[PDB]
Amino acid sequence: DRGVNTFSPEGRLFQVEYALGAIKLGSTAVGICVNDGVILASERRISSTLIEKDSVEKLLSIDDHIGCAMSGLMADARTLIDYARVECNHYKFIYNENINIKSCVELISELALDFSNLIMSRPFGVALLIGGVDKNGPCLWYTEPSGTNTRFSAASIGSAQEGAELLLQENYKKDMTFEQAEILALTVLRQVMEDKLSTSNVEICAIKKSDQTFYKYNTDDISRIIDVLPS
Amino acid sequence: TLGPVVTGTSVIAIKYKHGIMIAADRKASYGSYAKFQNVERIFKINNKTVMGFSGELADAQYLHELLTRKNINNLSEKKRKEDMYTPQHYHSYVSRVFYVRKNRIDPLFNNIIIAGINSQKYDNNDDNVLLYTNEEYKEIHKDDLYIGFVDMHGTNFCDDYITTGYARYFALTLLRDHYKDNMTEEEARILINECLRILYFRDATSSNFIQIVKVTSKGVEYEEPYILPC
Amino acid sequence: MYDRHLTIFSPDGNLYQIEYAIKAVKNTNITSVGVKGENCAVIISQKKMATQYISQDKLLDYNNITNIYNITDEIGCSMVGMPGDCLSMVYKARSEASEFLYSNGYNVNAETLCRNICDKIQVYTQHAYMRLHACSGMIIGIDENNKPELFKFDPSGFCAGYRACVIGNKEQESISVLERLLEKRKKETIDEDIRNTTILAIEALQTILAFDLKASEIEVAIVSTKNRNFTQISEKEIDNYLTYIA
Amino acid sequence: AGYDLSVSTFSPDGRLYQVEYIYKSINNNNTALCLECKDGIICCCINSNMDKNKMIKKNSYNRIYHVNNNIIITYSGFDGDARNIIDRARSEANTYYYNFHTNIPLHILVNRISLYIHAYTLYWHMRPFAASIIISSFNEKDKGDIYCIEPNGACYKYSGIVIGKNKEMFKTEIEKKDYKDINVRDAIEDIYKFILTSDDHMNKNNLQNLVNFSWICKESSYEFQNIHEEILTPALNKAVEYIEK
Amino acid sequence: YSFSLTTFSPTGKLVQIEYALNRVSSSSPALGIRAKNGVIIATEKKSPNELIEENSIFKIQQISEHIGIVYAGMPGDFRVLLKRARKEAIRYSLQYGSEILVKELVKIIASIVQEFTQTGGVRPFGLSLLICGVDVYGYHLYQIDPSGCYFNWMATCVGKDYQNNMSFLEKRYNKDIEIEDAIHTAILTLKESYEGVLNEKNIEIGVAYDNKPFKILTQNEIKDYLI
Amino acid sequence: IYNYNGGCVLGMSGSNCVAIACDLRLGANTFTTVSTKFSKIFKMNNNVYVGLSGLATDIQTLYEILRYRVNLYEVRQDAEMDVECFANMLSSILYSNRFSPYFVNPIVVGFKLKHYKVNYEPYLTAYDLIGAKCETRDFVVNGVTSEQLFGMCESLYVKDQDENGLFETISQCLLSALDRDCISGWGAEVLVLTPEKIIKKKLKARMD
Amino acid sequence: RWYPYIDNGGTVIGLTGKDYVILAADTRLSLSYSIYTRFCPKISKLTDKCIIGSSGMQSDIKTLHSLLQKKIQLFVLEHSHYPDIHVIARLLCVILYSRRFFPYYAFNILAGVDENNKGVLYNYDSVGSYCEATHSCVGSGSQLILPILDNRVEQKNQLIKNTNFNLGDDINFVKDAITSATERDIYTGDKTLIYVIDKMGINVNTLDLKQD
Amino acid sequence: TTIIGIIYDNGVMLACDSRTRKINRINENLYVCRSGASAHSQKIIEIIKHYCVSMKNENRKKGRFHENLVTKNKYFYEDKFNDYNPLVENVAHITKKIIYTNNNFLSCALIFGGYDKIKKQQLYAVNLNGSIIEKHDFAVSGSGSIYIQSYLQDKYKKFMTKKECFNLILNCVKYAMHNDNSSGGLIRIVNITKSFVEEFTVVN
Amino acid sequence: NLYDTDNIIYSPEGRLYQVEYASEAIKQGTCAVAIKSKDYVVVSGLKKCISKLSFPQEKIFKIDDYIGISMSGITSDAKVLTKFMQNECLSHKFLYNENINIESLVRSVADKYQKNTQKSSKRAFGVGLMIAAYHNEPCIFETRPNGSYFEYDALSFGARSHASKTYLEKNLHLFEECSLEELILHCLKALKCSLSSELTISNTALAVVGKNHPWQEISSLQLEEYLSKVKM
Repeated sequence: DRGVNTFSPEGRLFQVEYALGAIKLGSTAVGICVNDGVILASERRISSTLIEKDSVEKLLSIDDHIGCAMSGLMADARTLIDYARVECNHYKFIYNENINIKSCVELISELALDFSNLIMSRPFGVALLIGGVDKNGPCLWYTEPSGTNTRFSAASIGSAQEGAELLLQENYKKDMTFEQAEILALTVLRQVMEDKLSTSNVEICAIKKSDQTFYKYNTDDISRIIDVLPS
Repeated sequence: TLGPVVTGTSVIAIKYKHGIMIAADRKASYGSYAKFQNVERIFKINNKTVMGFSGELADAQYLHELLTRKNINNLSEKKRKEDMYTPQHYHSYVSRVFYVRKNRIDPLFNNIIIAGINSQKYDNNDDNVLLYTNEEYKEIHKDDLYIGFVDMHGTNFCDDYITTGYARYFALTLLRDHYKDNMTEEEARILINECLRILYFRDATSSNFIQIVKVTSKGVEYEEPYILPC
Repeated sequence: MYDRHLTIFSPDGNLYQIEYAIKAVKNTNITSVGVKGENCAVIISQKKMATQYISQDKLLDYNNITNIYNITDEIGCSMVGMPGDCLSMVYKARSEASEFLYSNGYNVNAETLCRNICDKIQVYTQHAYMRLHACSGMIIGIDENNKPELFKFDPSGFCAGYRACVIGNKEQESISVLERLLEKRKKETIDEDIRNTTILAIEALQTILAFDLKASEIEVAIVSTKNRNFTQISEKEIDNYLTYIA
Repeated sequence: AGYDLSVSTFSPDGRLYQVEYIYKSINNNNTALCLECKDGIICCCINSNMDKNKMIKKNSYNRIYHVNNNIIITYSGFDGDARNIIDRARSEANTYYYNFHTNIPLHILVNRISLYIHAYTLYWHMRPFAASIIISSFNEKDKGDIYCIEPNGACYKYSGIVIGKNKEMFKTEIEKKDYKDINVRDAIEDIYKFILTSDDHMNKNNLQNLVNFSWICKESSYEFQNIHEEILTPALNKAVEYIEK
Repeated sequence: YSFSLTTFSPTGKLVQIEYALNRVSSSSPALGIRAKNGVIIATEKKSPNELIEENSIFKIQQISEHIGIVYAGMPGDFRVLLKRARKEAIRYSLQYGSEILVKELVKIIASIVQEFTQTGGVRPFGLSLLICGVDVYGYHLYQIDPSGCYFNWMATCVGKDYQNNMSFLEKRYNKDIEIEDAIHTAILTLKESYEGVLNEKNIEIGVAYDNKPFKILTQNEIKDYLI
Repeated sequence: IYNYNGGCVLGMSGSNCVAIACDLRLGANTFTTVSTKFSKIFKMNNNVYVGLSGLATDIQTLYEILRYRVNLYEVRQDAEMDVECFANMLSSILYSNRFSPYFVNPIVVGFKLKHYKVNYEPYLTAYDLIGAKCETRDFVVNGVTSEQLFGMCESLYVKDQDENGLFETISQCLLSALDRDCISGWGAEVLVLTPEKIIKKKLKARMD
Repeated sequence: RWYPYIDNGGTVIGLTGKDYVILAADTRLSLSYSIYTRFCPKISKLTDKCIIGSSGMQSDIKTLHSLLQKKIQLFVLEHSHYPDIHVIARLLCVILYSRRFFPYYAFNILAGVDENNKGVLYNYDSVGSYCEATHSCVGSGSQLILPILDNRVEQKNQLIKNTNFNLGDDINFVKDAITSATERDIYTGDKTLIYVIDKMGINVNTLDLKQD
Repeated sequence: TTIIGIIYDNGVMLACDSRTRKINRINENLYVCRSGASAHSQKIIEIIKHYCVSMKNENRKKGRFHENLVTKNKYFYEDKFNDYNPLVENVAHITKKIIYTNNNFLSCALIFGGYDKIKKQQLYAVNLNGSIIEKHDFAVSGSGSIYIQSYLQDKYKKFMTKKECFNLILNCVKYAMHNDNSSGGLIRIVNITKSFVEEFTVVN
Repeated sequence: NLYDTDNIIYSPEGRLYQVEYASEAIKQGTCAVAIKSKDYVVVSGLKKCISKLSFPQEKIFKIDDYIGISMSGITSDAKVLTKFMQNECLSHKFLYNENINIESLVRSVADKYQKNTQKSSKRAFGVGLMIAAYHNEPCIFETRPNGSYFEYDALSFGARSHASKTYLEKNLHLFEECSLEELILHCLKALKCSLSSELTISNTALAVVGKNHPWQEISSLQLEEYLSKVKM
């Protein structure tokens, strides 16, 4: 009926708004940024028991010092992640230093609007919660199909993102310790699941300030965090 | 593009009080034939800038169309006198052109001088410009003046006096011996005439039928060509 | 649905865009007549503006208006239709004539030029993103055999020869006029027959249009063997011819 | 009935409505007048729609441009489409001088510009230009040569033309007398009076911060020159004094 | 932006090609006969006003020394098809150094017509060519359509009332017919088809007499045949 | 460059009988051979044969190009292809790489059909490495050993001849030519085509 | 038959310390056996705590320095922090190797002070290889000065040894070295610019050499 | 090859040799005499004639305005007042552009001659490479013109008659033919004036 | 009604609806305001903050020394335009070693607006730029989705711009010939009028550029001092 790049009477692009509709469904994920580092997590929406659950992974690494958490159309998300890590390694080749997270999300947003001729064919329909550490300090960032990127102390994406933002607003406080951040993330995540929290039912990653290195928590660390989790 | 055929000799450019003075012999030699003894070798881009030439004539003509039409485009998008482009702009433009042609290996067999006045606080000629058809001189600080050079290889610099060709041995020596600052028009023209006399007496490719051009507050002044006193 | 918006065949086998462009040419209400005799060929048209929103104002140099252009020294043309389309058509004709001279070394023939412009019009008809050029016209010239030639083309791309033809409104009614005057002629010096052909053209336009044809409001041109070049005749000489007709 | 959705479609009556809509847009836009005189030509532009914008500087918005410093070019319509056409005119003049080492004749330049504008009214994908352009020059031998290209792609020579809003009353004042014998300097009175009369949006205070001027006459040695305020304000004061009486 | 304006409808049938055949059926008729020692292409031209000359318009053309062609439809389509067919014969002669076969030319023009049916941003050709020629393998007569499909005939007719002209030509035709009798049957067939009165400059004929060049008859020879 | 893989071809005509012959050598570094079966003759049609002499890779590449073009022509026309058409097409292919050419000097040998019954006219021609065609009407020779073959044929050609005498003539001419060339020889084959049949025979040559 | 390569000639001297770096260069441009001008600085400031010097073709070093300043300014605009000297070194390495087959006639020295207050010094060839050093020199006089710097800084083939070095002695050593080069090489120069970098910004002085 | 061009009063003359028709008619008011390689010169002559026909068509206004043997031909101009004939500066400068853009291959020295309303009789000398100089006195090219350079310098006057320039240019080409080895045959001369051009050849 | 399917179709009134919708997208954007005096152009804007955990978005951007912009509309389009202008100024200073003429840059970006409005299968940018610079004179320019640009003494973009414009034309005469401090104060009054719900150090942006004053955002302490002065 209309083209991809047709403005609405209200000045909004139809395809961009429909892409915003697509990210409203998906796996819930939560991010927290504190002085000692950054934390990301996902509800790990497991399919039937015949799936391995190792291949189905929601927390990938753009680089050694950057994590991510996806939402929406996932194949489009892997395409964006692949382009992001390629450009970050291009920075690492052209410049010795590690790329800042702001530049990475700016490049990701630049690719996301490539369908508007100003090649791709439509918006990507992906929301990312990128997190990392650099010389400026630890931070996390939000991305959406409209190209605007906003920088957060704590956020969430996916299906139950509204309640996750409400609980993060109620509970998050500045000058927080990293252990406080981990238990806060698991409390919010547990409150917004459908199924009971467990070890295989959740995945976590973090990038410490000292290490400046991506590190996905294994089953032992997750169980240790769950055992000291209030209820 | 492949080699010189019809060649000009040399030019001299010096800055003094009230403006600058640039001189050139009107001759282009076809090797050892001297076919043309009345050729315009000093060109004008706009007021307060001129282009020198010592080398192949076709390349200078091509650069003359490029530079003068760049000035035409400047006028066509002009709203105030300060929007006029300075000699630094044109000198950098010729330097970039020579560098690009060097990298492509299709050079220009020329040695250009760009010189003029890089300031607008001394005259109101550029507020209402007069391309086709056309008081007391106002003293100009040497800092507001500019003389530049462009080599085949794109090498460039700036100095109070610049010469090309065989004048880089004779006339440059005379200038380094005798050039002062804020000399009047008569002393500058005497020095230019002495240098060109020494060139005429010891350069085949040069001559005595000299063109002299000045760039002052009044603007570019193509004086009458004169045979040297000798 | 959308059978006639583009250059597409309709259920009856009629590309309706062709007749729409042709009637758009007719709506300009500029008439142009051509005619040939022996060793001459005369072309006439009106010195007016086409019919559109802009009207002829007082501060309009009426001499600059002209429906007769030329392609080459030996070849002339009279395009009738939209102004921009006519200007584009003469430019394309100039292009084909000049590349014909370049490639083949001798000046083009008007028949070949008419076929080439008809082929470009075919290219416009065949494709959809090409709008039709609403510009019919005449071409005249003299061939290598030193005899005259007159050709016509439409927006349909139908090039055909003639010895008398008319462009614009009342063409079907005007065919009888040209046939009558040609039969009258059939019932001569190199210069006298030029005069006979020119009065025949002006009389034909007078009878077709039915008003006085002020010489400032028309324009006449001719190629012959005396000159062989397309030269358009001055106003006073046309006034003398009109007074002879009166 | 669908025939007015694309420029590439002829109507059943054989007529391109999509160009008529462009004409109607041009007629409702800011007006421009350009006429000739003995000494030269003066050409004006009346920016009436920007009376609401009070923060614009004095006479910054100037729709009058030029090529080669001896040909006025201006417009009445979309600024961007006009500016693209101006840049194309500069490009064609540049190509002509690089080829031939001579300034382009104006009568060829208008023809090339008309073909460039006409070349965009025969594709569905390309948008036709929304701008009616006036080109003019003057020299002592051949006198003024004012043309006007249109969206249709028609160039006609004029001795005076107005386009845009209020154009009928402006021309109704221009045929009030013959301006071929009136000098360029004293025609400013007439133009000021006519813009006060025809336009129902300008007053005494709007007259020195919205309307543009330029001439190409003998006083500027037949080259382009935006007019200095010391010439405008005497005639402006006399014109408003006449209108007040 | 390039997409196929021609497309399959329900039940297919290629409606644009059907409209092209409707254009052909309304256009002025043409016909051709294959004889024992020759082949004919003939067509009537509309009764012209006195300003037209038949020495400018030609529905009969020649592609090579031995090959002719006639059409019924849009003239500009026929002009561009004729020019490109001349180019095909020329490139074949440049490669193989001989006059082109009729079958190869018919196949190439059929492929071009199919390409224009299939290609996006275009419409089919609104005519129906009728190519005749002589080569090593005897005489031939072929018929192109807007669909881009060719049929081998020994005698055929195209245009208005083509079914009745086909029936009449079937009534009066023999495999061993002489060339003069074939010309007479062409004249009688077009006379029955026109529903009027004929003469020179109203009809046009082309013929290839044995292994000789393809010949277009002047009005004098046609006037001799009419008597 | 033709010393590398030296070779020779030959073809004569007669009374309703035509002959073509070649050497079976494949060289490498001029003065050491590697095979004694590399036939320069390639059948291409029921009554057309082609003899390619020069660089072996160019011989093979030109054979596949011409076989592609030929089999395309018989499949589309659905009829047998003529010698003149093949000769013109061969000349066009050799010219199509006028710069950086195939280093091969081919020949064409076959029969010309004149339908009316049918008469088989002999046809022979030769080419440069560009396609410089020249109809000859008698013996045609091409290769590094061309001069020796030109010397032999005029002494030994007897105008029209019987197919047996034609075989003796062409065999003796080729064997005497190849014995006087060091880089050409190592056996021979003689193909004698007639409308009724073709006889292919190999000669007891100085293959050593 | 035109060779697009001429050695305009010159020398650039570099020396480091605990928390400073000294870089010195001529101010002469020239041709084979003749001088154009007596003032042509080859040192171009890149950042607040980094400079680059070069020698070879004048046009190539000017284009390279202005291009590198363009890349640095774009880097600051995109990333909101100044680039470190190692970053600039790798960027210049990639820039040089981009023209591998038509290389720049530019032998570069990149001086500055790291974020940890350490005076670094990178030295280059025409193609792009680079290595950190405490002393380097390039240009026509490189063979002359480089043994002297090896004697002073590294101070091998010695037994008594003396590592007590400070900023003034290092500067005076650089003045002695460039004066010796000016005496002992014809392309060297007549006035030289001693750039000095410290934690408290950059300072530049000038010195007058022989005019021959 | 010898090529000579001389400006005299109310006109201009050109000359050549006939050894290998060197003068070529681009337009009625515009003739060009070719020197150098034959093929290069003939190619650029075809191209410049193409360009002249292009601008001659393009600059046409719309409506009505202005209401031994000395065997010779005369060709009066069709266009009076030079209404649409192109300018010789324009054709010479596009020729300069064509030779300059292809100077690596093109090696031909051309001298141009024509009459223009704007600047009257003119004479432009296109050299090897893209160098163009307007000669107000005389122009020379070819091998045979090298020997008559001082003769032309001596016997030239500022405002010469038609007969004076005729005899001077004829003796000039005759002396060049006598001295130079690669020049001979009948001499061709073309006189271009305000209102006509006359072609005449000399067999001596 | 049906003439808003594409950007290449003029309505019967003769209007491009798509370009008007892009202007509507600009008008729904966040606020901004710019002021100039005799030797200073001050720029300010309200940085969007969607949540208390969200931090303020970047509103003001820097393009080149002595040149800067402010934003209102689609942010990705602003990213593209910022990269283009930064590349243009840096390329000019590369090839010519001088600061670019500001109005030539404005014409360049307006040409980029034009070529995307004109051809089909492409969209106009949903953003307008508030360009401020000192090219030997303070200057304020404007861009629109149609190819067009105008020059202002003062300007505002989107949100409650009516209150700001009313304050600016109420006090336009006093902007010329006043010091920089009062200029910053007046700009803050205009932004506070656009608030209508309080101005803080975090949620506002401020930049200054003028004679002997390169483009530099105001620090937190100075901005807090000016905000306290506005409150008093």
